[PDB]
Amino acid sequence: EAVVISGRKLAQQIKQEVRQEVEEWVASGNKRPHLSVILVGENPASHSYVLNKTRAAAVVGINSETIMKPASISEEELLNLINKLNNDDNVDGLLVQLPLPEHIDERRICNAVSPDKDVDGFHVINVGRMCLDQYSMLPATPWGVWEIIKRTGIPTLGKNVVVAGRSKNVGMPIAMLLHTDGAHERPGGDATVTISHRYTPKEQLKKHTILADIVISAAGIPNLITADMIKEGAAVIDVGINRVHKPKLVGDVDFEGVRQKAGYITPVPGGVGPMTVAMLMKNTIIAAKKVLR
Amino acid sequence: EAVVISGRKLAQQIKQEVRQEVEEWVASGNKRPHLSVILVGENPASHSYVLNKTRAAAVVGINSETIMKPASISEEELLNLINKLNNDDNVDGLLVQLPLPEHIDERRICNAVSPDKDVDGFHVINVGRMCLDQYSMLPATPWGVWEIIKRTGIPTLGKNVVVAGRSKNVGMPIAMLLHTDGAHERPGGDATVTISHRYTPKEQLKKHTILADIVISAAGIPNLITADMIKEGAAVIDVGINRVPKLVGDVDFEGVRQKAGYITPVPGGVGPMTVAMLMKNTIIAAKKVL
Ligand SMILES: NC(=O)c1ccc[n+]([C@@H]2O[C@H](COP(=O)([O-])OP(=O)(O)OC[C@H]3O[C@@H](n4cnc5c(N)ncnc54)[C@H](O)[C@@H]3O)[C@@H](O)[C@H]2O)c1
Ligand SMILES: NC(=O)c1ccc[n+]([C@@H]2O[C@H](COP(=O)([O-])OP(=O)(O)OC[C@H]3O[C@@H](n4cnc5c(N)ncnc54)[C@H](O)[C@@H]3O)[C@@H](O)[C@H]2O)c1
Ligand SMILES: Cc1c(N2CCN(C)CC2)ccc2c3c(c(=O)oc12)CN(C(=O)c1ccc(NS(C)(=O)=O)c(Cl)c1)CC3
Ligand SMILES: Cc1c(N2CCN(C)CC2)ccc2c3c(c(=O)oc12)CN(C(=O)c1ccc(NS(C)(=O)=O)c(Cl)c1)CC3
Repeated sequence: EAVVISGRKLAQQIKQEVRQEVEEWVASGNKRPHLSVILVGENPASHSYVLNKTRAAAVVGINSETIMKPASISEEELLNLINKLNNDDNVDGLLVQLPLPEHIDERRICNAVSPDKDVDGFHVINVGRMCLDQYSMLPATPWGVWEIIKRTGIPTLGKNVVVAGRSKNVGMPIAMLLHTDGAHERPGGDATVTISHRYTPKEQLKKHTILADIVISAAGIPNLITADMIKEGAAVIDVGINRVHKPKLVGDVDFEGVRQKAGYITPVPGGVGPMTVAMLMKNTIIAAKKVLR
Repeated sequence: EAVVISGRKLAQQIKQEVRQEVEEWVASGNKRPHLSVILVGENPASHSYVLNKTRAAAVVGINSETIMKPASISEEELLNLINKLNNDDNVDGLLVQLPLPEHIDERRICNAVSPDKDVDGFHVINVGRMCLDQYSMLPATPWGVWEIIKRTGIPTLGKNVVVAGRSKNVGMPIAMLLHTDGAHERPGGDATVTISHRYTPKEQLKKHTILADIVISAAGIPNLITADMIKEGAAVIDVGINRVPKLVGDVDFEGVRQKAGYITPVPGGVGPMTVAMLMKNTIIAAKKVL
């Protein structure tokens, strides 16, 4: 039966690294790092996430402020805020919680944030750089996924990976990190990767996962992954966060089933979720160092 | 048995489309599209490709000028050339033949060409936009590969694709187009895509290909793909170009030819498509659509 992986524990380790690196930076006599969050409207979940991020900044000694705005705000105004922040030398990282209200174009907002402060890594230049295997502000969730794999010692070079989901913010970047060259400016995983999505037939998913040393699910579909899909010994990383109904939270994996076949697995809750917030703290210290100028 | 797809004829079809689109465009009173090509040094294969480019441009009614330069050119010079051309409102499309010589940072160069004139689609912004399924100047070989698939009518949505190779110019862009959402601003093929590369073991490659309705091969290895890798009735697209003289694909042509439903030859396959799609991109650039 399968080693469960604590993303809670892993994430706290990473936050320890960041805490130290920030104490170092500051005692060297540099300004304390400052993360600015913009939060629009009242998605409950959005609120929760921003709070996750600001707690985390607190515990690692990063200054934060959430600038909160009414859902009624206009795209043009939001660009104005973002522009103030890009220009404020005190602001190191800057991020816009998502999703934004439908009268606001995300892509244009994401491209508004200065790439050097873009701790979500969603700016088109950061996407370009990442897709060219260049140093970039990597997106927190895919980076977290990669850190779970790397820190658990699960090998990837030569191995087969299947990612369910192909979103630009999660699925695609995971697939990008894992298939790319270990030798490149930003090393990849040298895996053989299969991208599946909402039009992969279930028989086809299974036909691929079955061959996989690593399965990574980011579809938002409970029990999308079940033990008959999963090779014996495989690592299974659960990126999904689904609300089932009192109301709880679950992954795209059949946790109970899958841990019978799998060599490793990540719980939801307590897996990838907290890793996301951890890798965001890493990006903030990186941004404060203007290391990737 | 296996339909051979003529890259020559499809490229010819696309050329005719561009030719007509240029006529209308000039007839509307617009400037004639102009393509500038920079050649550095004397790589024979380079010289050859640049000629195929300017020749294509001439048949479709697009003006070309190749600016050939000594291998010894400084990087600061080339960037100065590029900045001039970027600034010349009569140049619609600019492209730098590859490879450059060792003292030249290719990435600094690709990123120096105006994104709006980047007919090769190699600027980081065009790569980014492509990877977000936005409108972009698509790279010519990948777009060529896609066109061979659409125009031949081979289905992709739901279907299983394997790509051999992961280079930023060919393999990766191909994989991007084929797996992404048909509904996005730049539609993709909604297929299930496996990316393989130099650390995929033959074993693993084969277990993936046998499941593939489309195998696309862009690895630069003679006979990488043999009929036992393929599945009866499957589309096999050979992007490879191997100097063994003679020129051969990644695929074993006569071999695969019997099992494949479709196949593309080398020569006369993807290569001509690349030149066609670049004409498509030059007219787009000229129109300043994006
Ligand atoms: N753990 C984290 O920190 C974190 C961060 C972001 C998102 N998520 C979770 O990951 C999931 C996906 O989020 P997102 O924004 O990346 O995705 P999304 O909602 O934008 O899209 C989900 C993707 O899954 C694909 N998909 C749908 N059905 C599928 C199927 N049957 N098989 C394979 N692929 C299928 C779709 O094609 C799409 O690309 C959600 O549960 C989300 O909450 C988790
Ligand atoms: N038809 C055209 O118009 C056109 C255009 C450009 C390139 N090409 C050809 O495509 C091929 C690839 O060249 P390139 O510049 O795209 O890439 P490249 O030469 O830089 O690298 C080839 C790629 O194949 C991968 N690869 C190597 N061995 C492999 C193996 N055993 N199995 C699977 N993948 C493997 C490598 O990891 C690498 O990503 C060459 O034949 C090249 O001449 C054709
Ligand atoms: C915009 C968005 C999502 N969208 C879903 C629909 N899709 C259409 C777009 C993306 C989906 C997920 C997220 C997430 C975050 C975000 O900031 O935005 C998201 C930030 N996160 C967190 O703060 C977090 C979540 C769960 C945690 N714990 S658990 C319960 O053990 O998993 C912990 Cl500790 C932290 C991760 C998830
Ligand atoms: C820089 C580079 C390559 N490098 C390979 C190593 N890699 C490390 C870098 C890329 C590899 C291939 C190309 C190619 C071109 C280019 O402009 O640059 C390349 C342009 N092309 C052509 O003009 C062409 C080729 C073949 C044709 N016909 S055939 C003989 O039936 O195939 C026809 Cl009609 C046209 C495509 C090939």
